Amino acid sequence: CFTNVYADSFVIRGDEVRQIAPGQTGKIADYNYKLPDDFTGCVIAWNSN
Amino acid sequence: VLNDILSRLDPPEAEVQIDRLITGRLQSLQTYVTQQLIRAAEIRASANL
Repeated sequence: CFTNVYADSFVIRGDEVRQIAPGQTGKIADYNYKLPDDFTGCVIAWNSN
Repeated sequence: VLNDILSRLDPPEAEVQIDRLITGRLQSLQTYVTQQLIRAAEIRASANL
């Protein structure tokens, strides 16, 4: 059980999927969406071509 | 050098490196403190004599 669940939804390009993870850098990580280094939770990504 | 590790590596791996450094320095300090305790017991025996 958990006290807070926050589903954050968005769209990126495949090469940038790696950037959605704690401790990552790059365009998306630096300027669009930044996770904490101690992030606790799951990341899910699927092609939507 | 702690500063070089902080300035050079990203936080995810700099954290592990500083963990290593902290463990090492703590072990060195513990060894020094134990040696000081034993030598001080010797000196206390000498002072009692």
